[PDB]
Amino acid sequence: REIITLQLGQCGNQIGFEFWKQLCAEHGISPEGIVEEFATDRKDVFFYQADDEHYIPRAVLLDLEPRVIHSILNSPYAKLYNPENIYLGNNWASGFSQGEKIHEDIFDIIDREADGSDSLEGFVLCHSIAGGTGSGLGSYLLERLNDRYPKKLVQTYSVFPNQDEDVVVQPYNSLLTLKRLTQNADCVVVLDNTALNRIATDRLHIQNPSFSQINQLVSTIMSASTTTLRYPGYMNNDLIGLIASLIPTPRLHFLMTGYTPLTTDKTTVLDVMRRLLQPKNVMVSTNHCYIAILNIIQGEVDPTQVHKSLQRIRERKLANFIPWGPASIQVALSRKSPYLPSAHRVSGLMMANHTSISSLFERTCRQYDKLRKREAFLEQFRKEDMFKDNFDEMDTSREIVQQLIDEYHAATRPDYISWG
Amino acid sequence: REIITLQLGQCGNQIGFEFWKQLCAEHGISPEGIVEEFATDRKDVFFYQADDEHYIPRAVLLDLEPRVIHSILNSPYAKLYNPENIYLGNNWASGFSQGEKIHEDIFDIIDREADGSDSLEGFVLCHSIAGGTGSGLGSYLLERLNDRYPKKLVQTYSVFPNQDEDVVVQPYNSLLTLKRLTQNADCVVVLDNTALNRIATDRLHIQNPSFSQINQLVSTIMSASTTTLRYPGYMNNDLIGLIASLIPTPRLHFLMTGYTPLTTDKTTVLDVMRRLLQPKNVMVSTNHCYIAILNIIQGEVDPTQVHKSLQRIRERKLANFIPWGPASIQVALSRKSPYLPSAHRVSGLMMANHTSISSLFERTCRQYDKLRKREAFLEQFRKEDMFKDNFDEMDTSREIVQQLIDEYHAATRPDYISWG
Amino acid sequence: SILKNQEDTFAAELHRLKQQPLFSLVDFEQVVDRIRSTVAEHLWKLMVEESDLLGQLKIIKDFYLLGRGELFQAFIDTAQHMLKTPPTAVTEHDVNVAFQQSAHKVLLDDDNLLPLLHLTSGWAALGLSYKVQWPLHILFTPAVLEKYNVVFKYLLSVRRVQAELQHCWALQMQRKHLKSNQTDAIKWRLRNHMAFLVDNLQYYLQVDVLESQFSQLLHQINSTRDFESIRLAHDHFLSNLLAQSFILLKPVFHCLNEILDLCHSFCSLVSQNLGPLDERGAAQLSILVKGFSRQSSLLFKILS
Amino acid sequence: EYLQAMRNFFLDTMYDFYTSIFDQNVSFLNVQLQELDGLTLSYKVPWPVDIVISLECQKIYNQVFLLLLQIKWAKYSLDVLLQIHRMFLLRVKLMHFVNSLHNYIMTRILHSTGLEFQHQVEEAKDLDQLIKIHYRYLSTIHDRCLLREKVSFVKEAIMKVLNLALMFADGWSIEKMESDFKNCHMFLVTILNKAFPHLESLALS
Repeated sequence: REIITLQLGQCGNQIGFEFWKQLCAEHGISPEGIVEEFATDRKDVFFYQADDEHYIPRAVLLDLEPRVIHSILNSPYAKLYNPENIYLGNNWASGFSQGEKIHEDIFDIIDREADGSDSLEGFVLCHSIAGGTGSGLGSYLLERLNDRYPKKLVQTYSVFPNQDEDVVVQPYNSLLTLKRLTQNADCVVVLDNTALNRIATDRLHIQNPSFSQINQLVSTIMSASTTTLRYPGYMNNDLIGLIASLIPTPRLHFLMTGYTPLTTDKTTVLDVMRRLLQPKNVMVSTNHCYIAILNIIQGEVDPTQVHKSLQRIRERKLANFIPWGPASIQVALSRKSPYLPSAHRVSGLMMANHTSISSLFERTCRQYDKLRKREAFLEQFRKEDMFKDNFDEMDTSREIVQQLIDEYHAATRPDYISWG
Repeated sequence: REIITLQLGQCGNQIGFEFWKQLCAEHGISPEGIVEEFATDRKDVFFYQADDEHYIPRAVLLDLEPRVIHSILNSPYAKLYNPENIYLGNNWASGFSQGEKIHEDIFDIIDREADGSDSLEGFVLCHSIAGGTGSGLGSYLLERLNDRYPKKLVQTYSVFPNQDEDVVVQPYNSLLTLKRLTQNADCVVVLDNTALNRIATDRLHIQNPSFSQINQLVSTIMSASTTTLRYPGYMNNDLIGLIASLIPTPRLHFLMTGYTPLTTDKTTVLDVMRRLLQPKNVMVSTNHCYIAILNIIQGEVDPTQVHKSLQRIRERKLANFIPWGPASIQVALSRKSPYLPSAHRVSGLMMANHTSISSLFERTCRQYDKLRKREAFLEQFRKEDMFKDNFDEMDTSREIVQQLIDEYHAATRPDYISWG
Repeated sequence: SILKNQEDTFAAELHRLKQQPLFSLVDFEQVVDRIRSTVAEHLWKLMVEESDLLGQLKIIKDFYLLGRGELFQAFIDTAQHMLKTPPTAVTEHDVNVAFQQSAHKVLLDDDNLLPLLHLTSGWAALGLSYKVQWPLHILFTPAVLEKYNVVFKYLLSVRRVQAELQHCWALQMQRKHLKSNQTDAIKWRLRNHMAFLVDNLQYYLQVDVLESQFSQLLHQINSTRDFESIRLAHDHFLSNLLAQSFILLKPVFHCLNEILDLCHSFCSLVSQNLGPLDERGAAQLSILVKGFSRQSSLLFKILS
Repeated sequence: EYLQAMRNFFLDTMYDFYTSIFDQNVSFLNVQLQELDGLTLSYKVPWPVDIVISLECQKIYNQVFLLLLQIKWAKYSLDVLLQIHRMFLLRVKLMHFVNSLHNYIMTRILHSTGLEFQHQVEEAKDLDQLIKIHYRYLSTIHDRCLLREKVSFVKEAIMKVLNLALMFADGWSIEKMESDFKNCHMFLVTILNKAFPHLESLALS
């Protein structure tokens, strides 16, 4: 069915706008919005279709004190959207309280596109973790759309703040938002700034204007992850069947992402599979290993070569991973997109459950604990104190993510007959 | 039978003149009036036919202190008409008293074209609500032609004054004229300035010279609404059968109007129907919804496609409206006009009963009430005081329009087995 | 055609053949082969280009070998009485009405009225008939649409059972979800993952089984210019679909049908159960898990 | 030209002619003509066209013309008007259905098949196939307006639904209208639901 996307945060609104620019380049529309007669493709799961010849993308544009949204206005894509949902803090708790006081009218904006379409499948949350304006508010609406509708699917697009230590309040914020993503979202697509910055410094020569480049990298990822849904495949071409294969344990819903062209600014399948398994073509940063991998192909692919290629990785002993179930590596095939200039014809995807990211989590679980011993880096905001007078909800969230780390460490081994 | 049009107000006389210009471009006559031999069409319901080769339009041209009528004279259409009916206030009551004192000679002008033709069907009143010279006088003659002839039909062309708050006496005037239109007219075609100004600012770049453009928009509407009567169709090609389908309740006779070319300065029927149902192609500004819709088509239309198109709107769930009767949506077909340059070949109409306009009414019912509490904005005119010493007729009209609002709010629901 | 243009030449060869006093095979072959080449070319010249043979094969594949997935998800979503027995007095009209309605949902405003849904549950009696243009294509006989419909019904059954299991997966989405829930019989050793796999893997196999031959068959038609060759290529295509899809009578095919009905019984139990509740599901569940182990042992007969 | 004049003599201008007869003598109608059931009308067609047009073809025009007059009778009987409000509620319960019937008969029958028929009659290359293409308009228009098949199982209820306009015209009681309506409308529907299958387009009303 149809999928509604919601973007908040300034960085989130930017990457949502660039994503819709990428899809306007993808789909049979002009940059004004008007249909082009050159075109197979479906424009229904992400675009509301009138006959106003300007098919409006199904995006909910919310903000706090619009600054970059003015720059979103000065563009030729100002005729692509106008659903009139633009409305005028610093912490998780302050942003949570500010989202608390105005919940009725933003939820009326949600109920508007809920009543606008008749079929409903999923909500994509475009959000940055511990981002200030995004944090607190995004966790609040995440709680509310899961509590209000238990029949739909919740997916999230999320980056990870990592700068190798400055914001001293970030481990509290990420800790609480990770609780809310684990208990109020069914699947989370995890990215970080650091690995994409590393790959960007690898391909280009960039130090200062990194943001403008990594946005392009992210948008290529999010378009690629939706090519199987927008163009009709037969495997996991709905969101529900896609997420139903990727979760072996209901606490594990974090998906690793890669992309086989590391630079785009002939091939057989075993080549791109082996290039795919390398950690440098991976976009997300003791024995730590995958539980189950799904890889998705896009290009001119002969069908018998994929069988030989999977046989090749079986013979390589590149499978030095060992979970406790026979749920295995997964191949899928979709077409490369027509209708646009398409360089580097065959390109790959991976969607995998990897426990190396738990190290990333425990770094946050390290940092907050140190600040919890010092008690000088909570910054003592007034709404933060009124919202929780004892600050034991952060301690309870630390307990939940500690159980999450123990369940990860049990999921690494082939012994999960007992709970971890 | 034949239909007589009466225009008053300076704005009303302007749009009547532009309407006759549009019909002179439509009908087989020259701008001097002389017949052209290029021409199917009937010139009898709006044009008196002599053999003076200048077929005189059946318009009654009345005025007060002619200013713009001099500009009407300096035109090549001064040989189209000369029925010699030009004769030399600020409020509803002052204009009503001024229409009271001279009723005999203007009613002699009415009796003149009444005796001039033998068959008589309807009177169209071209009038602006709370327009000054039009207000008071137009309501007075509206009362008189309904009281004198109960066998004919009364239609009105009327715009709504809305400027979002300046004239402080307008809610009194519009309140009284709305009483007179509800009780002394069988059907009212309602327009507003604000939605046409909005559509005009959408299509063109206009801020100051808006009047000259919206007149063209209005005239295109009034010609389109008469194409089914002037050119012989077989459904509602008389006024009586047209109005007999559109009224489900004798207090509801206000018709919503739209036009599918929003700009004119290939298509199948489902396309123009879906474009038609959109509120931006609509020209008139809780659950509020239509009771019954009639849509009229003009163009190169295949007959079987209209059946499929109506089936399409049935399958869309664009019918989120629910009155208490099975009186349903209505399609009609008429031809596109020959004999003139005809761009944008297929164009649509809607004639619908919508209760959103009641909000517009209660805004006036808000404003007058506030002024009724203040008692400093009635402006205390002497004929206004002599005509009503207690000003309780405005209070009675407020009671009648309050009952009108309650009947609207009962008509919205599927429960009208009891009176509202 | 150039048949009339080279008619007198073939006439001269056959007239020369009667005057010769001896019968030899060597000349008789030459005349019949030379006529055969040009007449098969005459058929090939029309059927590929103005009848759009390569274009019609994708339409056959899309509506028929389940090469589209939008219609065959939307149709099974809006049909609920073909799981029960039909009287075939009301339902035979209702299925094509629902078919064209489901096709209307996204695109398909260009024609899609040639197919017809006939009934002989109501899934196993459902049949798609596709009338072809008989003078413009004699390659598509009654017999080939007959083999083709066996492929159609078998792939519909797989589509139904895998849609059922992927929709009934809501353990994560609703049933653990702001719920704590002591789980020692609420778990069933999560065999839902296993029953997916045996329907998933065959599935991927089907993607090869269609695509390798379909790429070849739209290739061979390009290379040759005689219709007789395209006949051999097509009669290899159909047999490969049958044999690789395991439709042929085997113990293995019986095993696959048993896998399918076992998955349907699994889906019925987990659909009716609900979010966490004991309704004496243990007996049916025990029968099911033992039967799944028994049939999974039978699928190892092919692995050895 | 005689064909274009022929199909214009049924289905504008002639509606005002019938409405005066609504509000009876047989010679007074004649001079108005030159300007529930039972009427006769015919015209003189010249001898070179009487070898394609036939004598029973006049009769088929008369039968279909009379059945059009009955639908125009129904539409004007609901047009005669413009217990407190309960009468108006029984109007909307009626005005829907009958209007759809009129909307079916003009557009879907007499304007689709006529527009189809005009595109064929100009393709006449022969005297014989002109007669043939005319008769396969006659014998199917006598089928589409139902007067030759299952007329005591379908057409009788179409005769019964017109009586509700008569009872509505008399009162100027009310419950005996909706009882008969919910009887005859379902009695139409419960027979046509088996289905030529075009009859669902007026019974979704």
